[PDB]
Amino acid sequence: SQDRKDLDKFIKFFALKTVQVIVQARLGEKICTRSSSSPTGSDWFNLAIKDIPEVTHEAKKALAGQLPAVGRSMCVEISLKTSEGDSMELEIWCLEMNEKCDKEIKVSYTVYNRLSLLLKSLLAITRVTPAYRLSRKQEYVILYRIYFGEVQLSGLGEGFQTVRVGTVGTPVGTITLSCAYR
Amino acid sequence: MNCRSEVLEVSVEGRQVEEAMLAVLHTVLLHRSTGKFHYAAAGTYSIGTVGTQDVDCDFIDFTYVRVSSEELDRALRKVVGEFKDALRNSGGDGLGQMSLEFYQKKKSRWPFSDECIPWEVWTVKVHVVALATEQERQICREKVGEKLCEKIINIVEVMNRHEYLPKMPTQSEVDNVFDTGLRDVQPYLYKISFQITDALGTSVTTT
Repeated sequence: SQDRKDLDKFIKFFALKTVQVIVQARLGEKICTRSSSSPTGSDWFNLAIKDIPEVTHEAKKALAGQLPAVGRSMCVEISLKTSEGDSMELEIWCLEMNEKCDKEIKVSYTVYNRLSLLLKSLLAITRVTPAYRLSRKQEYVILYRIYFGEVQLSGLGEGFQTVRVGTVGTPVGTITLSCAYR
Repeated sequence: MNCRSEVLEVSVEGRQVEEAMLAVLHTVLLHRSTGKFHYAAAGTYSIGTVGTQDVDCDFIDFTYVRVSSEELDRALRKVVGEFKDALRNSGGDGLGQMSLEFYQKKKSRWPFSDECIPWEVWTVKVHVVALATEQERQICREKVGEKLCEKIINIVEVMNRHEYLPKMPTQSEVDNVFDTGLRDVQPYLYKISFQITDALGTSVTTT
């Protein structure tokens, strides 16, 4: 059906924009995008999120042309390298897709708008984790890696905490976006 | 569509009172807005693109994301300015609070006017603390920032437990749901009032 093909478009570009928002929030300076009443056919989810080609390339190589699903989740690992070379996993942003589907949605445009709000929640949450205050004063250098898991957080050290940025139900299952930080 | 209410409390310095409120208002308005609708004669509409920008706090060790609309920024800073004035001229009490109310507009038959039904309301209660030394200031900045982190996280975690939102309108009733007055955004119909509170005592029950 074309409906779930468009749904695959929405999941794909939502994942790409997720990586964009996270990496750009760890970029070391303030982000600023202007609004437009006459937009372009590239403003996904009614949000001005300028794609930076290097991280779209890395993200696509991590996705290998696939989408998240049950047992297959996309992760963005934000880590730190110092002068001595100590590597620490500071954040693991997880984009899970569980099994519970919901048929009561017209996947037409409700999923699109709620995914838009999920990207807005991601925008707000990416600035209240301690790794943001770290990455703004950057000495230190921040690194990112996108990988398709099989998520595990053993490299976070005991005592991590998880913030949930939100969930969005779809006829193929509910999407969850959260972060596990040190 | 009965009303949903939430409460936030932050203990801040008098200087921090404006930045703390702007951070809460803007994050809530970020989720409670969309791009401007441009309508076609047929009834279809196109949705504009919402911009975002970061604001670094001066009196707080904190950063928050607001929508790039400048008219909304000035509009919010004005009313939070009225709050900041009223609380200073209320003196020893120092216990105030603002309320952000999102409401729908319902048509009424003559002679009655349109009834504004609230569907979501946000209350933020301010506790102002007096300061003396400077080394207490430099710590109040940090701890206030770290509290606002918890507050923003909680707001986001609520913007998901609230499933209900008013239905998307047609071209005629678009002003029964949205504030279409801004040229950069189309936020939901909102009303921002504040109130200075008289402190009340605590009962001696489970204590």
